Amino acid sequence: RDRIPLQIVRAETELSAEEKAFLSAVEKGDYATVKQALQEAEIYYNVNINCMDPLGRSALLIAIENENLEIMELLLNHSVYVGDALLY
Amino acid sequence: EVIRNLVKRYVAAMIRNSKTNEGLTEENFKELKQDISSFRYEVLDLLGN
Amino acid sequence: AIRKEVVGAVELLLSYRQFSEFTPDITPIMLAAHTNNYEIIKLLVQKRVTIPRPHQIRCNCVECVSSSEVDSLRHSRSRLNIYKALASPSLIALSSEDPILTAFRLGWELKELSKVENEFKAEYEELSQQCKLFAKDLLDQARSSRELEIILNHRDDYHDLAKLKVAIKYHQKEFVAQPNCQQLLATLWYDGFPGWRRKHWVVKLLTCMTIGFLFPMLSIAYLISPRSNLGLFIKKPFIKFICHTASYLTFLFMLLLASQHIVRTDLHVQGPPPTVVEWMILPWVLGFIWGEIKEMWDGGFTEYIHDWWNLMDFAMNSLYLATISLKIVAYVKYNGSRPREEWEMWHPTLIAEALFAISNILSSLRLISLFTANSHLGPLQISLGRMLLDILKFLFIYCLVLLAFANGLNQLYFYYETRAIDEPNNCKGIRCEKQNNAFSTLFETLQSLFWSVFGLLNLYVTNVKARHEFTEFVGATMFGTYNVISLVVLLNMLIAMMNNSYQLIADHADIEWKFARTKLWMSYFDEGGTLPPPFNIIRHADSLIQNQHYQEVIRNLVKRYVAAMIRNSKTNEGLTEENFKELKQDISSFRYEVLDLLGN
Amino acid sequence: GRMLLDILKFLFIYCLVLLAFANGLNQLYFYYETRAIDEPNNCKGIRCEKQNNAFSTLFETLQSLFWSVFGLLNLYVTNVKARHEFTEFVGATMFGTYNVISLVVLLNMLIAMMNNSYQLIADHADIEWKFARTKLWMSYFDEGGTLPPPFNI
Amino acid sequence: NYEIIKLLVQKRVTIPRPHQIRCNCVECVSSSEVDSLRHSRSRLNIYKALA
Ligand SMILES: O=c1c2c3nc(n2Cc2ccc(Cl)cc2)Oc2ccc(F)c(c2)OCCCCCCn3c(=O)n1CCCO
Ligand SMILES: O=c1c2c3nc(n2Cc2ccc(Cl)cc2)Oc2ccc(F)c(c2)OCCCCCCn3c(=O)n1CCCO
Ligand SMILES: [Ca+2]
Ligand SMILES: [Zn+2]
Ligand SMILES: [Zn+2]
Repeated sequence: RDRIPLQIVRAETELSAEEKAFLSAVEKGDYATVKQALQEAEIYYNVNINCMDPLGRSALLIAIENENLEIMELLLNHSVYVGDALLY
Repeated sequence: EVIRNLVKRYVAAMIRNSKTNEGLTEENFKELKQDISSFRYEVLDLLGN
Repeated sequence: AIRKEVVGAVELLLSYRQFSEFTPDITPIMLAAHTNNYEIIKLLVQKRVTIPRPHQIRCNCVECVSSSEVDSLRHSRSRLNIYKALASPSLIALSSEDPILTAFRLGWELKELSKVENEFKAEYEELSQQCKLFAKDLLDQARSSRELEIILNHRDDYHDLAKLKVAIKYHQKEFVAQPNCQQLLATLWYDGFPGWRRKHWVVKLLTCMTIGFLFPMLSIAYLISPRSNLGLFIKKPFIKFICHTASYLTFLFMLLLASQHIVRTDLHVQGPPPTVVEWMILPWVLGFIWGEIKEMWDGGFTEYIHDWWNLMDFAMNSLYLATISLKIVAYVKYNGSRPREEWEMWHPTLIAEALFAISNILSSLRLISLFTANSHLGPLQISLGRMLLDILKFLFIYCLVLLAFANGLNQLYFYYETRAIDEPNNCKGIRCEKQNNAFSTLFETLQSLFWSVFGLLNLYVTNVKARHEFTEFVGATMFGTYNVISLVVLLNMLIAMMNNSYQLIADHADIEWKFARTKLWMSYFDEGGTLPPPFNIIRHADSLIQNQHYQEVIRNLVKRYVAAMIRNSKTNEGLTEENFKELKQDISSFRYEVLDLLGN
Repeated sequence: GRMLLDILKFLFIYCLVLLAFANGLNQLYFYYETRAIDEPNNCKGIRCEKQNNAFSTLFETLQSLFWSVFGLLNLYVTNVKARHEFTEFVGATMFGTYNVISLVVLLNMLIAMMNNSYQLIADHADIEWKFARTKLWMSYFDEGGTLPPPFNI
Repeated sequence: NYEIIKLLVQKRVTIPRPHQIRCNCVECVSSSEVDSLRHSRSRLNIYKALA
């Protein structure tokens, strides 16, 4: 036994493959595909719009660091959760 | 009145001194990339369809 | 794609599963740890990986001695790579069970390896420093007091500081010199004095003098009853210090009375009985010896021999012990009286007074070990300690330059050695009124050359009798050549080296004093009931709950530290040439596709 | 003004190093104290032409150790009468050990500390002089009619 | 910033007041022994704000 194994000791939750394309489209500027995912999630229920990426960033804290004032007004006209977003 | 004038001049000079003696960093590059990206996406959307 | 930190390419290449810049031993999990990404490491550990294990130092298996003689420049490269992989903060914080106790045991044996491998000394030394800031930051990411109390009192396998004692036996000087750790202690070293916000120079100066006088009554009160309301008032870390410091000035003041006689008898008897002043000094000596012998019992002998103030106490006790026998032998052997001008040079009463005089000097110079408890005299002892590591080498050179000349002069003047009776006033050697016979033997030629450094030696000691004139010139030349080498070329170098040596210890002169005073304070905290010298001669669920409570704090601390370290990078980094090219390519491809669509 | 805030701590150490040695020598030579009439020219103590009785009492042992810093003390003051030879060696050793600690280890530190202390006050040496001279000038501006001292009565 | 501060003072705001040195009210001596690492952080924040 001259080898050292490796593993994760403090585990956390992970994201599905349907809640990842959403956050990936938010980071690039695509405006016509996010508007469709926001509408399909009101007839069927497969995505929750308050997800959190590996580093604790949600869909409204990615649009503030990349200064985009046209996706913020779209995410606010739908009901999202505004927490400590005025201090950022 | 003297105090008012002095305050005006001081504020303006201190604002001006910043824009000239500050360097760039990584935050700036990303915004330019995103600008070009969104421009591209909307133009392609209009032209292709 | 792991050296240039992109994330899409790595995933894309994983999904689709004779010249290089990398040596033939680098692996992906080993190369992703030299860089310090957190998101890339987490993608390779969710698939199964492995890192080899390095053997212990001085290992002698057949492999370690066979491979080390077939290729010796390739065997000394793999160990450095493995040790650079194992010592990264992200890997330590992601897959360890106790991230604080793993940076203690790995930053201590990366310094031993810095001595047997002379080639990579700097490298190993610098790797040993990334393991001392990690724990300090992980500690100063705390937001309350219950968290500090939980962390500093964790014992693996009662309620004393069971984790602040392990950081002192590893010499971690940044983990015990922090505001919060130095504020939790000051609320225990000042117990019973609820407020120290008083006038600096009068009231707090007088209250201690007031407490000082009460040490005998306090001691006897503790002795007769240890559970009263007057007892239990000495078991406080400050009162014990005050009493022990006060029990010493009385001893040091009951000795000046024995030097200059207040009242005594005339001095003509061989051995007189001991006087009243001497009858009361033996208790202090007996108490000191008993304390010294007791301290060696409940403590490591190796730990004992590792303190440099112990040899002083040993010498003092030996020189104090010899006097009793030397004074009783003369009291039992001799009898009668005779004048002092007819005694012998080796009389017991005369040799029993030199040691008693010498001992007072070694007993009075020990009040310099109290300078660490004050803010003004503290940082001066630590800067003086460095000056004494500079005189050794110049002393080495000086001893050879003196042993060289101590022979030539002795070989030339050993023909004209006169006697004592044929000299005025029957005095022979230096220290007379008229100095003579300074270069006869080898023992005098060593004292003359020493005394000639300060200027207390005259020039007419090189004039010889018998009218011979050629010898005196050679003697004068040999004496004059020795002065230029010692007074003009050496003392002008000590100054120029000490000046440089002082300007490198001025920095970090406050991190090394607080460690010392903390180690001082931690000695009285335990219940030992140490009286002054004179009066000194008369199961599952608990462990489960603790291990369950200790993990949440670690999780929160790790989260905060990682986030802050990621944020600090984006703000304090400059641009370079790699960035310009990507923007040019973006514009280029946009142009090409738009022209393609529009033109056709 | 800044140089005089450096000698205090070294003076503190020096006073202890001197009070330590001022006792051992006094304890050893206080048996051979002669008188004045039995000495040439009726002079007793240092400052005579032929120095004698330099380590008898505690008040003289403090002046001798001071005057021995400049070099005005001779070496034949450690030779005692009564033919005893073992004592003179201990006295000479105690006298020779005190010189290395004071003339070779301490005066080589005052220089090295004052050199560093001087190179930090060179800057902002004009902002602290003009304040002083302004505070000086502001004292005569008021009408006090202060006549010179002789006519002030 | 000068333009951001002017937008928050046109709506009504307020900053607390720190007590004098060596104060001995029941609050300053009660809170200073229940949590002593949180009571020594607020004063620095207020004094960095006021200056
Ligand atoms: O007097 C000297 C002396 C000297 N070096 C000297 N002088 C002075 C001198 C100069 C010229 C003459 Cl014709 C006679 C004496 O001067 C110099 C002249 C040039 C130098 F470069 C120098 C020293 O330094 C060289 C290293 C020092 C050697 C000292 C020997 N050296 C020396 O041992 N004595 C002692 C002799 C006792 O009688
Ligand atoms: O003469 C000396 C002396 C000395 N240290 C010396 N010497 C010169 C010497 C050397 C060898 C011999 Cl067999 C006899 C005398 O030399 C050294 C030799 C090595 C050292 F490392 C050193 C000094 O420095 C140590 C600290 C200075 C202590 C002075 C005591 N010290 C001293 O009190 N006397 C006075 C005695 C009066 O008779
Ligand atoms: Ca001891
Ligand atoms: Zn090996
Ligand atoms: Zn308060």
